[PDB]
Amino acid sequence: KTHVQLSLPVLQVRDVLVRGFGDSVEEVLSEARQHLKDGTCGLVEVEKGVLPQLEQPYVFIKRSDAAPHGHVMVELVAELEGIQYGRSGETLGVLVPHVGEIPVAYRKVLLRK
Repeated sequence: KTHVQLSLPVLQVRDVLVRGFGDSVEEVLSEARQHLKDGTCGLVEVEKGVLPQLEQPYVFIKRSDAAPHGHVMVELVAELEGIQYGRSGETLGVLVPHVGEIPVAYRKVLLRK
């Protein structure tokens, strides 16, 4: 399947134990896709002061379309030193490894895989 229905645990930035996926744009996109498939991926909603508390490169989920079965269609865009790799819509948040942090909510997405 080109798309997969996922329910992503929304984490508070100060709870996050592993604050990024790795050290290159290609590694963070790779690791993000692997964690999404393995159900070990969390989502941090972007506000003032969030991104400086997380590690670059960043992996964003961005709205790719205007929502099957409640699930917003999203794709991955990485960012390193103000340059993005990918072009997509509005940010739904930044992806991080999930290692058992208690979420505040769940975000239903349809991920272009």
